[PDB]
Amino acid sequence: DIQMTQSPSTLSASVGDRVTITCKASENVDTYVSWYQQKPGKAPKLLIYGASNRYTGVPSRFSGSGSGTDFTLTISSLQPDDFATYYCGQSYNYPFTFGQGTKVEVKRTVAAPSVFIFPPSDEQLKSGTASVVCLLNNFYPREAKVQWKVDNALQSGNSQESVTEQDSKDSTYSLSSTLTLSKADYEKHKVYACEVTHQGLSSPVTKSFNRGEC
Amino acid sequence: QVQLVQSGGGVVQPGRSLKLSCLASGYIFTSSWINWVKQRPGRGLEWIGRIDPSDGEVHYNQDFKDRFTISRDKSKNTLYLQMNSLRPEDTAVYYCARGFLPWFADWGQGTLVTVSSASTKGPSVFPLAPSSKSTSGGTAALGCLVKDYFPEPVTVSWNSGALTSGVHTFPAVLQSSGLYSLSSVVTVPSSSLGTQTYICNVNHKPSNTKVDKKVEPKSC
Repeated sequence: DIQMTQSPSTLSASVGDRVTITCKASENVDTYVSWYQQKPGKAPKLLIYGASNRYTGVPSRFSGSGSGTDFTLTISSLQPDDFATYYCGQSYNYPFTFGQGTKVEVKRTVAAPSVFIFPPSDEQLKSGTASVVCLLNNFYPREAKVQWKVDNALQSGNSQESVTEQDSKDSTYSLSSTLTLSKADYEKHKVYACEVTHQGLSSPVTKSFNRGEC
Repeated sequence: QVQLVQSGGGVVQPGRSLKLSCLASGYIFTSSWINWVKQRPGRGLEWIGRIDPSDGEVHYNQDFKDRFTISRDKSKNTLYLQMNSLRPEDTAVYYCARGFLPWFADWGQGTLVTVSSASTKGPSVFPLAPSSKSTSGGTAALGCLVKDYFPEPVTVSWNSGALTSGVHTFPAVLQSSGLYSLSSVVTVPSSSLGTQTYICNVNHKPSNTKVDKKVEPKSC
């Protein structure tokens, strides 16, 4: 009913910055928008209730403003704690809806990924399946692409990937991407290639091998 | 702090019903509204309903209206969430905030409900062995493919947790088959290979599986 929406989705920021998340109400509430801060593997906690009313213990850096359809949470100075995921959520009309969520991330310099393309172990091949792994390593920002090309035939819909969360030290992400298939087909092709694009790479990085050669 | 006490749910076969609890103190129970909020991992928050502190008037979401019922217990001072006819789409984390006005102030730690037909399986650990047919480069890349298991989670160490630097254990991915799979890689100086042994330490508590796969540097 009362669709609530946040922005930006993601937010590069570093200790000492003035961050600002923007919530939007498709409808009109008054001051019934609250802000929450849940970290990975944790329940959200209230920061600002009312529209500007800060909750107990919420440090004086978190500040709320706006009314009607345009709201905004503001952090006057970023701290180590403040790196988390923020939500907004109207409590004016039934039912109560929440914002998509805005993630704040520690900003650092652009770093391109170090690619590593792992060919199937001879024992998984016994299993009938053959998983070809592609590891993009210590890159920043997140935005990176992986393109599998078996026998120079760009593959699609035959792979999966999992990204790592901000490195506590490097502030760099790490991505794995597996090309999964049976062995009859793994045994039916020769060249497997992981073409990797990242905005920190001058050209796409291609890693490949040859089912058989060595 | 500011928390409540949830304690229900776990792994549950689809179509089958389930039920969570939300224990609250005598005053809290007869002094505020208890909202059950939902959150499917990787998505925002869905409000499921509420219940007035005096009588227990319940207010649901017309979606969950159809198959989720909120109740309580004066004698026990506990709220409830009956989840009948479960779908896989119900795999989420459930909270039970407590608060004034239309505010969700005091949130519970949340209970995870996992709907899956999948039986408990031990993982198959494969080597992500470093190619000798590769470039020197500088470092290398060790790894263990912990494939096909259920349910989460797994504890992946490297050399009994002696090697802890440059170790990226990726998030478990749910394959189409319904089984998870994740990788634990650790880049090391290509020269260190051969000289220093590298053995991952897979541990799956659910199926009581524990396997130590040593990974050998192999071009082929």
